[PDB]
Amino acid sequence: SHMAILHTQINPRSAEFAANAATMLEQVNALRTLLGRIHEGGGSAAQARHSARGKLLVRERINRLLDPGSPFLELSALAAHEVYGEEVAAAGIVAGIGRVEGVECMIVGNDATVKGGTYYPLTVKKHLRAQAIALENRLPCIYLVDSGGANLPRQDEVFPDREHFGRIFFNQANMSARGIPQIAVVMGSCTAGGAYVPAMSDETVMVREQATIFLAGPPLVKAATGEVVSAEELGGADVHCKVSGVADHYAEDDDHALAIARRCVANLNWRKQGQLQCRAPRAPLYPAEELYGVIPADSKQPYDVREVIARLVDGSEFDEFKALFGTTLVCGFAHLHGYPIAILANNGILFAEAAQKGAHFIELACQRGIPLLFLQNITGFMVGQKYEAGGIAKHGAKLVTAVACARVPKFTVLIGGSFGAGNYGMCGRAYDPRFLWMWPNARIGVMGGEQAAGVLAQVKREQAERAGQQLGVEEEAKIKAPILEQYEHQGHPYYSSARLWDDGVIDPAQTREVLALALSAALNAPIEPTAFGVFRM
Amino acid sequence: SHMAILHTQINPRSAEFAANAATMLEQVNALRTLLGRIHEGGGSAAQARHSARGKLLVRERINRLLDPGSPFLELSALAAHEVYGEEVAAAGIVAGIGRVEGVECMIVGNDATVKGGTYYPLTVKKHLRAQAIALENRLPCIYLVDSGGANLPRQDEVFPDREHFGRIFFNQANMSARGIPQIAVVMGSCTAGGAYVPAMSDETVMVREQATIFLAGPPLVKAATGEVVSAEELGGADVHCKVSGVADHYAEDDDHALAIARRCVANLNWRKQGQLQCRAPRAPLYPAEELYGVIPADSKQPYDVREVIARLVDGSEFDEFKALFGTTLVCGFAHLHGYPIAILANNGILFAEAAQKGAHFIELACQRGIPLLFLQNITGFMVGQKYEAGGIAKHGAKLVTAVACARVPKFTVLIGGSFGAGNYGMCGRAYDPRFLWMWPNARIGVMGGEQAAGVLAQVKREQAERAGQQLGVEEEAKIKAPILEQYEHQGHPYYSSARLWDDGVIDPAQTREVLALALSAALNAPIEPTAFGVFRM
Amino acid sequence: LAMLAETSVGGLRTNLAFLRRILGHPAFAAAELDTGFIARHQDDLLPAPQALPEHFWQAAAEAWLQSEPGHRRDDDPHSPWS
Ligand SMILES: CC(C)(COP(=O)(O)OP(=O)(O)OC[C@H]1O[C@@H](n2cnc3c(N)ncnc32)[C@H](O)[C@@H]1OP(=O)(O)O)[C@@H](O)C(=O)NCCC(=O)NCCS
Ligand SMILES: CC(C)(COP(=O)(O)OP(=O)(O)OC[C@H]1O[C@@H](n2cnc3c(N)ncnc32)[C@H](O)[C@@H]1OP(=O)(O)O)[C@@H](O)C(=O)NCCC(=O)NCCS
Ligand SMILES: *C(=O)CCCC[C@@H]1SC[C@@H]2NC(=O)N[C@@H]21
Repeated sequence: SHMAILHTQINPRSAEFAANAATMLEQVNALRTLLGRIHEGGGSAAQARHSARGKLLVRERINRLLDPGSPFLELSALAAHEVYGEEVAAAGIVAGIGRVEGVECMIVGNDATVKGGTYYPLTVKKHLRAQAIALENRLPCIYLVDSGGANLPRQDEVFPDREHFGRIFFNQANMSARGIPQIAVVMGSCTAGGAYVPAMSDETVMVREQATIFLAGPPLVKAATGEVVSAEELGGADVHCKVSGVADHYAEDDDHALAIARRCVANLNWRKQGQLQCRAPRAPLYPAEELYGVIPADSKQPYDVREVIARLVDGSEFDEFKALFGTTLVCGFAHLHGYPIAILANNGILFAEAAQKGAHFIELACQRGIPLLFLQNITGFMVGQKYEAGGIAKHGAKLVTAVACARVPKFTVLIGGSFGAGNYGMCGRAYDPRFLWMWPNARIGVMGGEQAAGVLAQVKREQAERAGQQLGVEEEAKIKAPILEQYEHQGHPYYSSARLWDDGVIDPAQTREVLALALSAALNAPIEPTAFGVFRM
Repeated sequence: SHMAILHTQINPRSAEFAANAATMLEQVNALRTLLGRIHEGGGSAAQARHSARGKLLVRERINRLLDPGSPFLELSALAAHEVYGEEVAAAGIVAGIGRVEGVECMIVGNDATVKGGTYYPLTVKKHLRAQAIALENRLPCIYLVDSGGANLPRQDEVFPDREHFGRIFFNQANMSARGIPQIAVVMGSCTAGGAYVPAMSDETVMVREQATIFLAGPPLVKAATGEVVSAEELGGADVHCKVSGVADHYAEDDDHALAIARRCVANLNWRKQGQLQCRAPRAPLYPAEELYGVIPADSKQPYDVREVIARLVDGSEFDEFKALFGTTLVCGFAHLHGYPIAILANNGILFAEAAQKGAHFIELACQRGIPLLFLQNITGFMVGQKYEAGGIAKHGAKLVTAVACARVPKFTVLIGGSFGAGNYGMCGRAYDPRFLWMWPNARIGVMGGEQAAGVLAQVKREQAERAGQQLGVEEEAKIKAPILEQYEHQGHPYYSSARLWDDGVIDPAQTREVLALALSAALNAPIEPTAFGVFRM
Repeated sequence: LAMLAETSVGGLRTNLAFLRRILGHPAFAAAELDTGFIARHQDDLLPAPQALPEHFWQAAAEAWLQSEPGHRRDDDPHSPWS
C-alpha cells in the first residue's frame, strides 16, 4: 500500500514553519500552566486542611485507584473556569477514564477542598456529562463521593430542571438497569443530595470515622424537632455498615477503601461489546509534534488538512474518497492505532458538492460499521444568490441527517473554527459525538466577530432608515464596539471548555494518543446498526 | 476412528480401470482445450485491437486485481457455447470468486473484445447468476465495467422481464442495503444500460481518457436534439470525477484503477459470519486422480459410489447413516478440508425407503447446521404397480420437502445422470444449492433418449388406435428418430453449462478442491436455521 | 571460499562479489603475487554486467511468490483461499 501514503510538503526547517510552531507551542504552555493551577483545588490553604483530617486528596485517590501506571483521560479540566465569581477548580469534581482491574472505567470524585465540594451548577453539568460518556460507551462507574451538598445560593440552577441534580440518580438507576455496574466510595461528608449516590449503587463502600451518609446532617436535623447529635452518630460508617445497610463495605481509610473498590471491579465478569476489524498498530510517518508548525498562526490563512491527517493515521496511509470533488471537504479511510476509522476534515468553505460528498461518505462508513472522525475548521457555507438558488440549503441538510443519524461511534476535534451551520454539519456538540475535543488555537462561535456586528448593526440602520433617518457612524460605531469584543471573548477555548461545550482542550500534538484511547474505550459498547431519516433529495 | 475408513476395492493397475480412466481423461482434455479456445475472447483479431487502445484484457485485469497467487473459481465458462449464431466467448463476461485483500470476492468484468462487450441474453443470465452466488454467500462485489450496451437485435430477451437486465440494478441496490459492498471499476465505454452499474455502487473508479459513463452516447445524443459532441466531453473520466460526482476515484489507467479498487476492499472492516466446528484439514487416502478410473466408461454400468466418496473426504473417513437400508442412496457424515459435511450420494434406483432415509438424514444435518453435499447419479424412481401403490410418490415428496427447505449450505455435483424426479430430489438446479457443478461424463435430461421417444410415440398410436387405425413401423420410426437424437444433444455438459444450468463443468479429479473453495466462501454468510414445511406422512 | 559463499549481504553495494572470484581466480592458486595483480587480471574480476537469462526471472518469480503466504483469516484459518 505504498501509494495510500501521504507525502508531506511541510518543511520542518522552514522559517514559516517555526513561526507557526512558535505561537502554537506558546498556546500549549499557556494551557499547560493553567492546568497546573487547577490541580490546586481549593488552594494550598484548605487543601492542607484536608490532608489534616487524614483524607487522601482527590487527584491522589484516583492515582491510587487506577492500575499501575494506567493512563487517565481527564474530562473538562477547565470546568467552570472564570465562570462563577469565585474560583472553583475543575468545578469541584474531577472525572475521567482510566484502567481499573483491566476495565476502562469512568471515575468521578469531588474535591472536598473546592468550596466544600458542594455542587455549583457546572459541577452537576460535568458530573452528568460523565455519566453520559459512561452510558454512551458502557464503562462501569466508580463514584468517589466526598461532598457537602448543593451550592445553596445558586440552587435555582442545580435542583429543579431535567438536566439538574437528581438527574444524577436517574442516570444511575438506568445504567444499573442496562447492566453497567454502579460503584460508590464514601470518603467524606455525604449530606442530603449526594446522599443518594451511595444509596443508589450496586455496591457501596465507607471509610470509618470519616464517611457519613445522612439525608439531613446535624445542621438540618437540629433545625428539625430540635434534637442534637453528632455526625458519626447520625449517619457514620458504623451506623450504615453494621445496622442500616446503606453501605456494603466497611473500609479502614482512604487507601483501604480504594482497595476494596478495585476488588469489586474485579468480580465484574466484564466483557467488551465493541467489535471492529482492527489491525496491527503502525505509528505515523511523521513526528506528531510537527503539527505545531503545520497550523498557520494566521487565523484565516488556508492550509491543507491532509497534512494534519498524515500525522495521526497509522503509517500515514489515507485512502481518499471523491478525491477531487467538493474539495472543501476531505474524506477518507485509514486506521488509528489499529482501529479502522473514517475521516471527514474541512478544507475550506463548504459548497453543495462537499455536503453531498460527505453524506455519501457517512453512508459508506455507516454501512461498514467504521467509526467516524470529524475535523472541524469550517468558516461556513458559501453564500450568494446562485449558491442559494442551487440548494446549498437542502444539500447541507442531507449532510446533517447523515451525521445526526449515524449510530457508529462518532468523534469530534476542533482544529480550526466552528462557525455557524458548519459546526452542525460536522458533528458539533449537539450531535452526540461520544467525545469532542478542542485544540488551543480553535475558535468557536455563531459567526465571526464583526460578522455579527455587521448584521446586528445594519438592521439598526434599516429600521431607522425606513424610519425617515439614518445611523451616523457615531451610533453605528457604538453599536458595533461591544459585539466585536464580546465575540472575541466567547470564542476562546477556555470560555468553551469552562462551560463544557467540549470535553476539554488538548495538546494538538497528542491528538492521536487521545483518539486511540477514546476509541478503545468506546468499544466497551456495541456499534449499532444505523437508521437514516428522510433525505431531502 | 480407524473404523470410519473406506478401504478401496479398486485396483489402480487393472486393465478395466485403465480403460475407464482412459476415456475419462480424454473427456477432460476435451474440456481443457475448449476452455482454452474460450480464453481467446473475441479472437486474436480485435483482442489485439484492444490492447491497442492501451487497455488491459479482461482475464488480465482479474489476475492483476487478485491477490498474489490467489486461486480463482471461474463460473460458467462454457457460457453461451454454440448457442448464439456467432461465437460469444464465455458470454462476453468472465466472473468468478477470488481473494482480494483477504476477502473472498465475487468479480465480474466484461470482455470488450466479445461482440463489443454488449449484453446478449445469456450475458445477462451469467451476470445475474453471479450476483446470486454473491447475495447467497455474502461476497462483496467488484464490477469491472467495460461494456457496449445490450445486444440491440435480441433485446426482447434482454430488457423487459423480471430476471432480465435491470434486475442487475435491483440485486445491486439490495446488496448494498443488506450490507454487501458494491464496488465499480469503469475501464471502457459504458453507455445507457451498464451506465447504472457504476452509478449504483457504493464506490466507483474511472480510467482517464478511456472510461465513459453516459446515458446516451454520442450516437444516441446526436439522434436527439441534434448536437454533436465527443465521448470524452459528454461523459468522460474528468467529467464525473471533477464535475458530476458519478465517480469517486480518478485512476490514471487500467493498472492504477485496479490498485485503487484493491484499496476499497481493504477498508471494508469485513468479517465472516459463517460458523462451523471445522477440524484440522487432513488429505484423503487415495489420489483424487484415481477417480478417472473409478467411474465406468459404459454410462449405464453399476459402480460403487463410496469409491468417489473415499477420494474427496478428509482421511477417507466416512460414517454411514442407515447403513444397510434403501441402499440405493448412501448417506453419511465426514469432513472436507476441515469443514464438516453431510453427504447424500445416489447408488442406483431410488425406492421408497431411500427417500425416507435421505429425508431423515437432511433433518439430522439441518439440526446440527452441517453443509449438505449431493452427488447425483440418479436414473429415476423405481416404478411399478405395487411400487406406486406403496407411496413411492408421497415418500419421494418427503425427500424434496426436506431438500427444498434445508437452509444450511447446499452443494450439488453431477457425476452420473440427472434424470427426471431424481434431479429434484437431489437438490438439482431449482433448489438453489449455493453451487451446482457438472462432471464431463454426466448427462442431464427429463428422461432417457429412447425413454421419451418411447411414450411420445406410444400415444401417437393409441390415439391413432382408437381412431380405427394403427401406427406402421414406417411412421413410428420417423416419430422417434428426431427425439432419440435431440435428447442425446441436450443431455451433454457443454449444452448444459452453455445455458447456465450449472456453474460450470469441472475436472472430476479436482472436485475435492473445488468443494473446499466453495464451502469456505459460503461461510462469509451465516448458517441460518431451517424451517420445514408440512411432511406428507 | 566456502565462507564467502555462505555469506550474504543485501540492500547495498558490496565487494562480496569481487572477493568471491579473486579467491577463485587461477592466478591466486599459484603464487602469482605482486602489487599489480589486482590491476592485471582486472577483466577477470570486474566483468561487465548483463540482464542474465529468463532462467533467473523464472526462479526469482517463483521464489517471490512463495514468500508471501497470502493471508490467513481468523474467521477460518484452514481456508483454502490462502
Ligand atoms: C458540608 C459541611 C459539613 C462542611 O464541612 P467542612 O469540612 O467543615 O467545610 P466548611 O464547613 O469549612 O465549609 C467551607 C465552604 O463550604 C461551603 N459550603 C458548605 N456547604 C454549602 C452549601 N450547601 N452551599 C453552599 N456552600 C456550602 C461554604 O460556602 C464554605 O465556603 P468558603 O470556604 O469559601 O467560606 C457543612 O457545610 C454542612 O453541614 N453543610 C450541609 C450542606 C447541606 O445541608 N446541603 C443540603 C442541600 S442538597
Ligand atoms: C459500444 C460502442 C461504443 C462500440 O465501440 P467500439 O469499441 O468502437 O466497438 P465497434 O463499434 O467496433 O463495435 C463492434 C461490434 O459491436 C457490436 N455492437 C455494439 N453495440 C451494439 C448493440 N447495442 N447491439 C448490437 N451490437 C452492438 C456491433 O454489432 C459490432 O459487431 P461486429 O464486430 O461483429 O461487426 C458503440 O457500438 C456504441 O456507441 N453503441 C451504443 C450502444 C447503445 O446505445 N445501447 C443501448 C441499449 S442498452
Ligand atoms: C464567519 O465567517 C461566518 C460565516 C457567515 C455565513 C453565514 S452565518 C451562519 C450561516 N451558516 C453558515 O455555514 N454560514 C452562514
